[PDB]
Amino acid sequence: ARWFPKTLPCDVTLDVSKNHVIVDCTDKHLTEIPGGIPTNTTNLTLTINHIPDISPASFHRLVHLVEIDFRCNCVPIRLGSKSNMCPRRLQIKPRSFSGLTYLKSLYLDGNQLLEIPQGLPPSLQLLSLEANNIFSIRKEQLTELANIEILYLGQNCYYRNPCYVSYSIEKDAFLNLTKLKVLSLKDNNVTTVPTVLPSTLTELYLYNNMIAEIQEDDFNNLNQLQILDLSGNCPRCYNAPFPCTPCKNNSPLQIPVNAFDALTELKVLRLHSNSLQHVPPRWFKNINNLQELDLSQNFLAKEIGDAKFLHFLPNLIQLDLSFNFELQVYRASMNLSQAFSSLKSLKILRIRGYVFKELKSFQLSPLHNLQNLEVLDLGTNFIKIANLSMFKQFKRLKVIDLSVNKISPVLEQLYYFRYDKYARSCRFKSCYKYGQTLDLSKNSIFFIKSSDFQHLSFLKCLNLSGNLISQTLNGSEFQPLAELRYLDFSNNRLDLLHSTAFEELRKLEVLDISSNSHYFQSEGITHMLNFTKNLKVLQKLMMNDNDISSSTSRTMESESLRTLEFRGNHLDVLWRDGDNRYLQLFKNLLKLEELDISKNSLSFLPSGVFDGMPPNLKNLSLAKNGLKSFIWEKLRYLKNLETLDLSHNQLTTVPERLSNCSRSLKNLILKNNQIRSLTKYFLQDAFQLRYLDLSSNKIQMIQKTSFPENVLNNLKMLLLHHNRFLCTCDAVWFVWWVQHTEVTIPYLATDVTCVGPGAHKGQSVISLDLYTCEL
Amino acid sequence: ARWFPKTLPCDVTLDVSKNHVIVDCTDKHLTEIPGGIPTNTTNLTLTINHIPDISPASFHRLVHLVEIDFRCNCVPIRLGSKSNMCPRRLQIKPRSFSGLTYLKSLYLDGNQLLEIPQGLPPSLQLLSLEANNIFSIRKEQLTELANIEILYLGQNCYYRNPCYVSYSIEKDAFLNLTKLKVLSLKDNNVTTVPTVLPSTLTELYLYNNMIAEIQEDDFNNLNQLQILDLSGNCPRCYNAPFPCTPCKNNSPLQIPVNAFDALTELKVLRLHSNSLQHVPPRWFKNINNLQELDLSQNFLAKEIGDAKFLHFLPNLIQLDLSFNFELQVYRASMNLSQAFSSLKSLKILRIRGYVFKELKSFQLSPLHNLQNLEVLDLGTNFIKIANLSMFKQFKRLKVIDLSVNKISPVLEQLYYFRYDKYARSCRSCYKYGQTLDLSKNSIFFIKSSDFQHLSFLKCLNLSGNLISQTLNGSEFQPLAELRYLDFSNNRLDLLHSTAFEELRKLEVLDISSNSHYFQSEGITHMLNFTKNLKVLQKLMMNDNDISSSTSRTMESESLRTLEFRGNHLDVLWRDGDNRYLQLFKNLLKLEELDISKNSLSFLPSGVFDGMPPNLKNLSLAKNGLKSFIWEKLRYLKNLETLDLSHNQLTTVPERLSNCSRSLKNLILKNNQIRSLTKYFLQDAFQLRYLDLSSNKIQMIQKTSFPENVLNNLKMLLLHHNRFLCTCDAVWFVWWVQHTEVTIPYLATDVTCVGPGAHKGQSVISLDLYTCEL
RNA sequence: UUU
RNA sequence: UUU
Ligand SMILES: *[C@@H]1O[C@H](CO)[C@@H](O[C@@H]2O[C@H](CO)[C@@H](O)[C@H](O)[C@H]2NC(C)=O)[C@H](O)[C@H]1NC(C)=O
Ligand SMILES: *[C@@H]1O[C@H](CO)[C@@H](O[C@@H]2O[C@H](CO)[C@@H](O)[C@H](O)[C@H]2NC(C)=O)[C@H](O)[C@H]1NC(C)=O
Ligand SMILES: *[C@@H]1O[C@H](CO)[C@@H](O[C@@H]2O[C@H](CO)[C@@H](O)[C@H](O)[C@H]2NC(C)=O)[C@H](O)[C@H]1NC(C)=O
Ligand SMILES: *[C@@H]1O[C@H](CO)[C@@H](O[C@@H]2O[C@H](CO)[C@@H](O)[C@H](O)[C@H]2NC(C)=O)[C@H](O)[C@H]1NC(C)=O
Ligand SMILES: CCCCc1nc2c(N)nc3ccccc3c2n1Cc1ccc(CN)cc1
Ligand SMILES: CCCCc1nc2c(N)nc3ccccc3c2n1Cc1ccc(CN)cc1
Ligand SMILES: *[C@@H]1O[C@H](CO)[C@@H](O)[C@H](O)[C@H]1NC(C)=O
Ligand SMILES: *[C@@H]1O[C@H](CO)[C@@H](O)[C@H](O)[C@H]1NC(C)=O
Ligand SMILES: *[C@@H]1O[C@H](CO)[C@@H](O)[C@H](O)[C@H]1NC(C)=O
Ligand SMILES: *[C@@H]1O[C@H](CO)[C@@H](O)[C@H](O)[C@H]1NC(C)=O
Ligand SMILES: *[C@@H]1O[C@H](CO)[C@@H](O)[C@H](O)[C@H]1NC(C)=O
Ligand SMILES: *[C@@H]1O[C@H](CO)[C@@H](O)[C@H](O)[C@H]1NC(C)=O
Ligand SMILES: *[C@@H]1O[C@H](CO)[C@@H](O)[C@H](O)[C@H]1NC(C)=O
Ligand SMILES: *[C@@H]1O[C@H](CO)[C@@H](O)[C@H](O)[C@H]1NC(C)=O
Ligand SMILES: *[C@@H]1O[C@H](CO)[C@@H](O)[C@H](O)[C@H]1NC(C)=O
Ligand SMILES: *[C@@H]1O[C@H](CO)[C@@H](O)[C@H](O)[C@H]1NC(C)=O
Ligand SMILES: *[C@@H]1O[C@H](CO)[C@@H](O)[C@H](O)[C@H]1NC(C)=O
Repeated sequence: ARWFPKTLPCDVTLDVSKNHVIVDCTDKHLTEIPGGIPTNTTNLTLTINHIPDISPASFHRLVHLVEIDFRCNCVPIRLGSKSNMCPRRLQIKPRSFSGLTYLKSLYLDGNQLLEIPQGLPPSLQLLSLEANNIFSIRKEQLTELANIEILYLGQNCYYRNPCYVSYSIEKDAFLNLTKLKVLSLKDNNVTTVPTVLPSTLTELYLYNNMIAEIQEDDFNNLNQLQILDLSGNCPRCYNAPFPCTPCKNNSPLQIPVNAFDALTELKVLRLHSNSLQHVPPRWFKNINNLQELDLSQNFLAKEIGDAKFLHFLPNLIQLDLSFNFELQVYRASMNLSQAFSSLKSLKILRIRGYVFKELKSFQLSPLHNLQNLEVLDLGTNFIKIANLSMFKQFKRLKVIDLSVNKISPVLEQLYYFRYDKYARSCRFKSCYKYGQTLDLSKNSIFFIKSSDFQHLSFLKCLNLSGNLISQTLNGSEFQPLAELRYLDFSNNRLDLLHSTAFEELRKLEVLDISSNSHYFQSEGITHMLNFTKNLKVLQKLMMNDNDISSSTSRTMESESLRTLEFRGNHLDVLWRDGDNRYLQLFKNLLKLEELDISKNSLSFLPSGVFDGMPPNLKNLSLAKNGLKSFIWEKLRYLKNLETLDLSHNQLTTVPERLSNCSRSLKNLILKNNQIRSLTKYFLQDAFQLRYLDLSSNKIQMIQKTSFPENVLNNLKMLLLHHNRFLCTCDAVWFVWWVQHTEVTIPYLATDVTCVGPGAHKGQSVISLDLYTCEL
Repeated sequence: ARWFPKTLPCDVTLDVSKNHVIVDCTDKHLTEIPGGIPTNTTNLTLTINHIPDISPASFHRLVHLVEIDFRCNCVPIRLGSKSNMCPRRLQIKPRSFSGLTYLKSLYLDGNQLLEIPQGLPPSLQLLSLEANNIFSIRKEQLTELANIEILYLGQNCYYRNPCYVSYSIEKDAFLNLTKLKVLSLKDNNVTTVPTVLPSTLTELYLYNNMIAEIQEDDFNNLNQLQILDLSGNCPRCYNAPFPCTPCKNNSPLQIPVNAFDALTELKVLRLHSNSLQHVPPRWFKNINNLQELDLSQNFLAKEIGDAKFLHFLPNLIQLDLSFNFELQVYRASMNLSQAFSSLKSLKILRIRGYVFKELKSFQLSPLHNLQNLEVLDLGTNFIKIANLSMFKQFKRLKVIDLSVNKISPVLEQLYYFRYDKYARSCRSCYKYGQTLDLSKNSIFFIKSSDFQHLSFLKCLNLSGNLISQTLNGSEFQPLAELRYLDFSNNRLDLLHSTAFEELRKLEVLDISSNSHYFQSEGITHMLNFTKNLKVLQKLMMNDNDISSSTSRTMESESLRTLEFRGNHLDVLWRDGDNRYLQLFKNLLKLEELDISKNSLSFLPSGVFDGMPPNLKNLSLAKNGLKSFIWEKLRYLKNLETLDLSHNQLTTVPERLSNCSRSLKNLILKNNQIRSLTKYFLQDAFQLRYLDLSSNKIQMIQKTSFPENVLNNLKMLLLHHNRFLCTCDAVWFVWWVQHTEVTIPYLATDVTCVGPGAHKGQSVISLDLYTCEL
C-alpha cells in the first residue's frame, strides 16, 4: 500500500494547516545528518546525537527551514553521559546557516561551543546557547542578531559546567538588540547586572549568579519588563544539595529601595534564596500590577510577623514565603502579620519551612476574609498540634496542605531545594479535582476518632497517606465527613477486622487502602475483604501492595464498583491449586470493568478463575506474574473482555486462533515474554482486534497466514520491536510487508532489527534489500 | 589435567571413608537414566526429572547401590508444575529392584504410583511412597517388607492430591513388620487408628486425617513409642488457609482417658488442631518422661486457667498453647493457672493467640520459679498495655517474645496455620544474649523509663513499630549492656548526632527502612552520629532513600561493616559536587561496604580515593553501572572481594593485575560483556573466584585465560553466555572438558549458541575433531 | 545527555 | 516439582 518505503531514521509529520513538515531525529545515535531529509523541511530536530560538525552541506537543500533543534551533540563533560563522553566540541563551519533565509529558531545548546556562532541569518528570532562554554559577551559578536527577540545564554559557567572566571559582558552589549524580549543569563557566574539593556525586555533571568548588589539604575529603562528573576544571588546555603557559596558576612543581595521604580508592568518577581532579612515597602510603590512574588529561602522569619510591604500588593495572586526559618529555632506558633488581610487578590499562599510547634485557629485570622484564597500550603513545618476544625472557616479553599508535619491527636518532591528548577533537558523544551482537599499526608496520626473532623462536612478529599494509623476501623471514625468523595488511606496500618469499616463515608467514590500490608503479613489474623458491600457509590478501590494471602470472607460484593486495583498481593496463595474457596472472590463485583491483578505471583491460573470473574470485566491485567502457561480458550468465559495485559511474563506460545478464544478482545499486550513463533493462523478472522504488542519476545519469523491483511488493516498499532528476526530468504514476505505497510509500527528505525544471518546482523529490516532471493 | 573428560550430566562424589560413590542427577531435565553411571555407585539420586519408566535395565550394572532417590518424576497434577504436567504415571517393570542385593533406601515419592512396588529386596530398611495415589494398604502387599524399619505413606489422599474415598488399612496389616520403627500415614483421609501395630514402633504420625475417635486398645502394645502425632483430627478450622472440615457437632477428637497408659517411653505428644476443650490429667498418669507437648489450635482458653494436668508433667521441656482463644472474645487479662509452677523442667513456653488486652506482671507469677525457662512466647495476642519492667523478674530467659501486638505507651513466617509444617520438598540477634522482641507493635514514642530495670538486655528488637522521633541519646538510658538494637522499619529522625550514644555497649545497629524523614527535602540529617559509638561493629542503613546529609563525613574507629544499600549516593555524588566524596573515609576500620542499589550509573573520580584504607569487600551490584575505570582500583589496596553483578558493564580491564594485586573474588555476573581483553588475567595469581555468568561472551582465548591463573581458581563461573563453537574455540572447549576447576552448570547451561550445527549443544559434549583433519 |  |  506504499510504493516508496520510508527509510529515513526520523519521524516525519505534516501539519498542512501551518505548512510545517516536521522531521524529528531525536536520539537516533547519528554520526551524520541523515541523507534524504525532505526538501520541504521546516522543523528539524537532531538533539542527542553525535554529529561532530555542521557545514554548508548540512542544510544545503533545506532552504525552507524555520527551526533547527541541534542540541546536545556534544554536551559538557559533567553534564553528559559518562559512558559516551564527547571527544570534541561541535565544529560549525562558515556559511553553515547564512543561506537559511527563513530560519527563525536555532537551538545549539549542549555542544561545548566556545563563542557565539556567527553568520546567522537576519530572520532569526530565537537563539539558544545554554550549556556551552561561552562566558564573555562582546557587542561585536551580537551585531548579527539585530532582529533577535529570545536569547538564552545560561548554564555556561556554574558548578556542573565551570569556566573558572567571572562572566564578562561588555557595556551596552545588548543595547542595540532593539527587539530583544527575553534575556536569560542564569547559572553563569555573572557579577553585575549588565547595562544598559534594551527597553523592549519583557523577561529577564539573572538567577544563580554572583551578583551582590543591584545598582539603583540597573533596571531604569525597562518599563516593559514583566518577569524579573534575581534569585540565588547571595544564596541561603543551609541544607543546599549543591555546592553553595554565600555572600560575605551573611550579607543579603543588596537592592536599593528605588531599584524597581521603572518596572510599572512587572507581573513576576522572584527573590528566592537571596538571604533577605527585610522586604522594604518602598520596593513596591510604583509596581501596582505584581501578580507573583517568590520570597522563599531567605531569612524573613521575623519579617513575616510584620510585613508592611503586603499593603502595597492588592493585586498579588501568589505569595511564597517558604523556608525562612531561623537556624536552630523551633518556634512555638506562627506569627502572621495582620498585613496579610490586605492581599485582596491572593489565590495561593505558601509558607513551608517556617518551623513551629502548634497551629491555632486565631493565627490564620489575617486570612479569614481573603475571598479568592484557593491554596494554603503549610507543609514541612514540624507542626505537632493542630485542631483540624479551624478549617471550617476555609470552606472556600480548594487545597489545604499540611503534608509532612508531625501532627497527631502539585509541586515536585524536590522543589525548594533544587538548584535550577526551570532547567531544560536535552530531550524537550491526584484528588484535587473532586473539590475541597485536606492533605494530612506524611504526618504522625496514629489514631483517629470522629470528633477529629468536627465541622469539616464540606470536605471532598481527605489525604491520610503515610500516617501511622494502626486501628480497626469500624465505621465510627469518619462520621462528620458526609460529603467526602475520595479518601487516600494508603501507607498506613489498617486492620480490616470489621466489614463495617468506612461505611460512614456514604458519598465515597474512591478509596485507596494500598500499602496497608502490616496486619496482612501475620498469620491467623481475621481480615474482612467484604467491607465493600456497604459503600453504595464506590467506583474505584485500590488495594495494591497489601501482601494479601488470606481472607476470612470468601467474596467481595459491590453494586457500584467499576475499578479494582489488586496488584502486589498473593492470589497465588489464595488460589492454591486444590483450594476452591476463593475462586469467586471478585464474581459479585457486578459492575466491575477494570481489574488489575498484576504482580500476584500467578505462575499459572487455576481453572475456575475465569469463570469466577464478574460478568462485565473489560480490562484485565495479569502482567508481571511469572505466568509460564496460559489456556487461551478460557478467555471465552470473559464475554466483555476488550483489553488483556499479559506483559512481563513467561509465555512461549500464542493461541492457534485468537478469534476462537475471544470474540470481544480488542487490545492484546504480550510484550516482554518468551514467544519464539506465531501459530499458523494466529489472527485469522480476529475482526475485533485493534491493538497488538508483541515486542520484546524472541520471534524469528512471521508468515502471512498468521497476519491476514483484513485484520492488519484494522490495527491502530502493531508493536514488533526487539525480537530475534531472522532475515533469510524465508522472511521475504515479512520484510516486504514491513517495508510497504501503512500500519503504525514504532521503532522501525531503531529497534526492528535482524539478528542474522551474520551478513545482515544488526541491520534494520526496513532497509533490507532481498533481491538476491528473486534472481 | 584430566585424561578422560567427565561427560555424565550428574555430579559424582567419592566418600572413600564410607565406601560411597555419590551420583547426584537432581534436576537435569533427564528423560532416561543417563548411560555410564559409575558401576561402583552406592547413592544414586534422580529427583525432579522426567524418566517415564524403570526396568531391569535401569540398574543392571549398579549392583552396589544402597540408596535410590527416584522421587518426583511424575508429581501429582495439583502438586507439580502446571507448565510441564506429567502425562502418565511412572511405569515400574517387574524385577526392577530384586537384584539390588544391597539396597537399603528406596524413595519413590511423587510418581503417581497406584500400588506398593513389589519385588523389593529383603535388605530394604527405608521405603518412601509419599505423594503417590496409594490409598489401600493390604497385608499381602507388605510381606516383601519384612526387614523394613522406616515407612512413609503420607500425602496419598488429601485436598491437594485427592483420592475421593476413605483410606483403607487392613486389620493387622503392619503387625508382621517386626523391625518397623517409623510409620507415617499423615494427610491420608484415614478414619481409624490402624490396629494392631507392631510394638517395635518408635514414631507414629497420624496427623491431618479423619480420625474421629481413639479406641482404648489403639496404643496398647506400643511401649517403645517415643513420638505420637494425632494433630489435625477434628481440626480447629477458624481462619484455616486450606480447605478445612471440622468434626460434626463441634466435636473434638475423643481420646479415652487411659488411651496413653502404655506409652511409658513417650517423649513427644502432638495434639495440634484437635478442637480439644479439656485436657484430662488422667491422660498422663503413666507417662512421666514426656518432653514436648503441642496443644496449639484447640479451644483450651478456659482450660489454661485451670490446667490440673500440668501437675503430671514434671519433665516437660516444651509446652505450646498457642491459638486457643475463643472466637470473638477479647479478654482483659491472661488467666494462667498456678499449675504452671509445677513444670520444673520447662525451657520453652509458647502462648500465641490467647488474645487479651493487658499484660501485668502478676499474671506471670506462676512462672517466677521455673528455673530452666528459656523462651516465653506471647506473640500475636493483641496486647495493648505491658509494663516492660515486669521482665526484670525474668533475666534468666534467653528470648521474651512480644512480636505482633498492639503495645504502645525463630519459627517460620507461616507456622501455626500451615497444613503440614513437616512436609518434604522434592529437592537474628538471639546469640547476643537476652532478647526482648517488640517487633511489629504500635510503639510511637520511647523514653528512658520504658526500659527501667532491664539493664541486663543484650538485644532489643523494635523493628516495625511507629517510632517517629528525634533521638538525642536520652531514650535508651537503662539499657547499659545492650549489644544489638534492631530499629528497622520505623521513622527515625536523625536530627541529632548524639542519637544512640547512650548505648555504650552497642555492637550492631540496624536503622534500615527508616526512609520517611529522608524523603522530604530540606530536612537536617546527621550521618556522623557514629563517632560516639565506640564499640559499634556493624551498622545497617539499607533502604533509607538517603540523598542528602548535613554532615560530610561518617567517623568511627570501630565500625567494620557498613550496609548502605538502597540509597541515593548517585545524588550525593552528582558530578560537580565534591562534598561527600569522603563520606566513608574516616570509617578507619571498615572492611565491608555494601553500596549496591544506589543508582550509581557511573562513579565520579575520587570515590575510590575516598574509600577507607582497610576496605576488603565492596559491593557495587544493581547500580546500572555503564562504565568503570578499572585503574582506580589501585587505590583500594586491601580489596579482596569486588561485587559488580547486575550492572551494564561491557568490558573488563586490559590487565587485571595492573588494577589490583589483592583482588581474590571478582563477581561480574549479569552484565553486558561481549568479549575479554587479550591478556585479561595475565599474572593475576592471587585471584581465586571469577563469575562471568549471564553475560554475552562469544569467545575466550588462552591469552585472556592463562592456565597458570585458571587452575588456581576455587570456582570459575561461565554459564549463560553466547559461546560460538567454531574451530577458533578449540582451546576453550578442550580446556573446559579437561579442567580440574569447578565450573557449575556444565551439564545444563554451558552451551554453544552456534554455529547452527552445534546450536544449543553443551560444550562439555562437543566434538571438534573436524578441526584437526 | 542542560534537571 | 510433596511446603
Ligand atoms: C516549528 O518552528 C516554529 C518556529 O521555530 C515554532 O513556532 C513557535 O511556536 C511557539 C510555541 O509556543 C510560539 O510561541 C512561537 O511564537 C512560534 N514561533 C514562530 C517563529 O512561529 C513551531 O512551534 C515549531 N513546531 C514544531 C512542531 O516543532
Ligand atoms: C566563578 O568566578 C570565580 C572568580 O570570579 C572563580 O573563582 C576562581 O577560581 C580559580 C580556579 O578555581 C581559583 O584559583 C581562584 O582562587 C578563584 N577566584 C575567586 C575570587 O574565588 C570560580 O571558579 C568561577 N566559578 C565557576 C563555576 O567557574
Ligand atoms: C547414602 O545412602 C545411605 C543409605 O541409604 C545413607 O545412610 C543413612 O543415613 C542416615 C542418617 O542418619 C542413618 O540414620 C541411616 O542409618 C543410614 N543408613 C544406613 C547406615 O544404612 C547415607 O546417608 C546416604 N548418603 C548420601 C550422601 O546420600
Ligand atoms: C475422604 O473420604 C471421603 C469419604 O469419607 C470423600 O468424600 C466423598 O467424596 C465423593 C466425591 O467427592 C462424594 O461423592 C462422597 O459422597 C463423599 N463421601 C462422604 C462420606 O463425604 C473425600 O473426597 C475424601 N477426601 C479426599 C481428599 O480424598
Ligand atoms: C488471633 C486473632 C484472630 C481473630 C482476630 N483478628 C483480629 C484483628 N485483625 N484485629 C484485632 C484488633 C483488636 C483485638 C482483636 C483483634 C483480632 N482478633 C481477635 C478478636 C476478634 C474479634 C473480637 C470481637 N470484637 C475479639 C477478638
Ligand atoms: C526545614 C527544617 C530544617 C532544619 C530541621 N531539621 C529538622 C529535623 N530533622 N527534625 C526536626 C524535628 C522537630 C523540630 C525541628 C526539626 C528540624 N529542623 C528545624 C529545627 C531543627 C533543630 C532545632 C533545635 N532542636 C530547631 C528547629
Ligand atoms: C509578631 O512579630 C512582630 C514582629 O516580628 C511583632 O511586632 C508582633 O508583636 C508579634 N506578634 C505576636 C502575636 O507574637
Ligand atoms: C477544636 O475546635 C472546635 C471548634 O472549631 C471545638 O469544637 C473542639 O472542642 C476543639 N477540640 C479540641 C481538642 O480542642
Ligand atoms: C496524598 O499524598 C501523597 C503523599 O503526599 C501523594 O503521593 C498522593 O498522590 C496524594 N493522594 C491524592 C489522592 O492526591
Ligand atoms: C466502634 O468504635 C467506637 C470507638 O472505639 C466505639 O464507640 C463503638 O462502640 C465501636 N463499635 C460499634 C460502633 O459498633
Ligand atoms: C463477610 O463474609 C464472611 C463470610 O464470607 C462473614 O464472616 C461476614 O459475616 C460477612 N460480613 C458482611 C458484612 O458481609
Ligand atoms: C486498561 O487498564 C490500564 C490500567 O490497569 C490502563 O492503563 C489502560 O489504559 C486501560 N485500557 C483501556 C482500554 O481501558
Ligand atoms: C471455535 O471453533 C469451532 C470450530 O470452528 C467452533 O465450533 C466453536 O464454536 C468455536 N468457538 C468459539 C468460542 O468461537
Ligand atoms: C526483629 O524482628 C523482625 C520482625 O519480627 C525480624 O525480621 C528480625 O530478624 C528481628 N531482628 C533480629 C536482629 O533478629
Ligand atoms: C533529649 O530529649 C529528651 C526528649 O524529651 C529530653 O527529655 C531530654 O532533655 C534531652 N536530653 C538531652 C541530653 O538533650
Ligand atoms: C556532625 O557534623 C556537624 C557539622 O555538619 C557538627 O555540627 C556536629 O557536631 C557533628 N557531630 C559529631 C558527633 O561529630
Ligand atoms: C562480601 O559481602 C557480602 C555482603 O555484602 C557477603 O554476603 C559475602 O559473603 C562477603 N564475602 C566475603 C569474603 O567477606
